[PDB]
Amino acid sequence: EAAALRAELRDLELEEARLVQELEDVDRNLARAAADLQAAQAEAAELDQQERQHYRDYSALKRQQLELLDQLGNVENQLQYARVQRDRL
Amino acid sequence: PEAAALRAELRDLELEEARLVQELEDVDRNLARAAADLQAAQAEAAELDQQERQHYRDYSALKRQQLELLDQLGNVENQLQYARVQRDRL
Repeated sequence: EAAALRAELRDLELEEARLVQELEDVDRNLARAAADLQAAQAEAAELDQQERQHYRDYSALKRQQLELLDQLGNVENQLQYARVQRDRL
Repeated sequence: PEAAALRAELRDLELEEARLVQELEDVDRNLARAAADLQAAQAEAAELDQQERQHYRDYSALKRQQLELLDQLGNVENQLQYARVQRDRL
């Protein structure tokens, strides 16, 4: 009568076998989710790169534009001086 | 008189200023275009961030689930270990 212990062992052993099985399902499900995340992450790095390229292009072009505004400001100065002198006549 | 040299310096300056205006027009077009390219890539990334977080949620949920199931399995293992001792004692 001390082998109800046997039945207890059987029950526990199947409970474990059932968990193991479920764990197998969650594992291959976890693999599929991690691959989808990994892919999106890579896509995100890529986008970061495109963004950087467009921003750096803008910064560069901005540099050009500030210089050109300096040059233009100077020509405007010389235009102002020459037209004052001209009017002096 | 001197006013011939002036009318000429004015012609030259008006010519240079004009040219720079052109250069500036070109630079500003490429600028507005680059900013727009940027805005588009930032919108595309935003959409991508949304998807990325959804996949992260799914992955987290699976992960939580797996630790859940491993815990349970460890609780059953605690039981099986006890019965195995009580059993081996006979």
